[PDB]
Amino acid sequence: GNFNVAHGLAWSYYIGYLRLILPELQARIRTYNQHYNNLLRGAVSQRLYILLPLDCGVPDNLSMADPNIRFLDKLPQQTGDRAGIKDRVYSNSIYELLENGQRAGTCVLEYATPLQTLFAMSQYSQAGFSREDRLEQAKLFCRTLEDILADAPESQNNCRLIAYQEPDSSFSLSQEVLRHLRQEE
Amino acid sequence: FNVAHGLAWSYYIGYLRLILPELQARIRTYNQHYNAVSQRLYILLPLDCGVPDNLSMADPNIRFLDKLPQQTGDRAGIKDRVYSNSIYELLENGQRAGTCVLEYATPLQTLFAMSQYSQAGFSREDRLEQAKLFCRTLEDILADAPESQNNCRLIAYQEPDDSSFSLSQEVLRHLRQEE
Ligand SMILES: Nc1nc2c(ncn2[C@@H]2O[C@@H]3COP(=O)(O)O[C@H]4[C@@H](O)[C@H](n5cc(-c6ccc(-c7ccccc7)cc6)c6c(N)ncnc65)O[C@@H]4COP(=O)(O)O[C@@H]2[C@@H]3O)c(=O)[nH]1
Repeated sequence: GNFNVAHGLAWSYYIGYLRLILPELQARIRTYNQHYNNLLRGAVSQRLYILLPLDCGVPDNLSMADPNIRFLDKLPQQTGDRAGIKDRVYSNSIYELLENGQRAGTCVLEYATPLQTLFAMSQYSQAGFSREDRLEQAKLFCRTLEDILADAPESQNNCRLIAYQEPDSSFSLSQEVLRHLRQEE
Repeated sequence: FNVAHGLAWSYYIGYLRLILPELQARIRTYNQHYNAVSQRLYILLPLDCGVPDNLSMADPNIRFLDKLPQQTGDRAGIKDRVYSNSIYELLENGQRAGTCVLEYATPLQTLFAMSQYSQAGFSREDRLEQAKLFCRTLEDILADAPESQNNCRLIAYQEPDDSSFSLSQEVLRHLRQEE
């Protein structure tokens, strides 16, 4: 039950998003860094950072949560004709991570959108899922996504999953991403 | 408590509930002096999960006419995330017989891809059952969201090398019945 739901969303996240964008991402980041960002310490990192809040709380504005996360720019758009929709575009947003009034990191950052479906399905009676089902579904989504990416040809050190339990006044989202960014080289 | 339920709720929560409230107004912004499209989104639900990215590949009598004005929304850390819809003309005897906003349900293409990947654990018999569950679940969601139900028509069909079936003729039947 909680397995089959998470399993389906994780695969849909891969087939309809990650497998299509991850192959070209490093070229899009490289082009951006070469032409638009000649800051020797302000380079966009080479990986998509995907935020997996395990409570499934996904704000549509990622900057609002944390004064130390500021929207910088959009990467160059990627467009595809998909199921009779001409030029279905994929956009990715670059964010500035601030630490002690200084820029500490710059990366392509987003939430995993499917967690918003797990939240909704816990809220609507017709879906038939409790809040304890949603936590199990969030965990199994993360584990299934990690398992897909481990054997995926399009995952070439170009994707990092960031999972955390904090929904909070003692939690810094910028600090959470900065710890992952700094661990890599 | 299955794959189709998650795909159905994702289709509603992540697409239909956000574009259908604005669709009729986007039409107007297309319906200009030089521009007779119906004000409903036509969603094709092929149970075989055979979803061509180009609708003209399925039936040569469906031809791309134009894109409707792009819808943008800030979504889950992505600002200016665009939602795009295509207008198609339906030919009858080489001449336009109808125009509508037409597309396949994208999640059925995921069920198809999932049936191709060994790691997904999904047989071809599992895919048909989940295709059917996807359609049934989406319909029950929209039957409790009439703000969305009056703005889209769901067309679920099974195509057994069956030359007796014309997708253009089937959509034209629904368009003329509506009117
Ligand atoms: N982060 C990011 N995730 C993406 C993007 N694409 C796709 N996924 C995610 O990959 C999984 C599989 O995608 P599918 O294609 O299989 O199923 C879709 C499709 O049927 C229909 N649908 C959805 C969109 C759409 C989806 C997400 C975004 C978005 C953009 C930025 C941040 C957050 C979300 C924008 C649009 C869509 C569209 N723009 N035009 C026509 N139809 C569409 O609704 C279904 C559920 O959508 P979902 O729950 O939002 O997220 C989907 C889904 O979880 C992307 O560009 N960005």
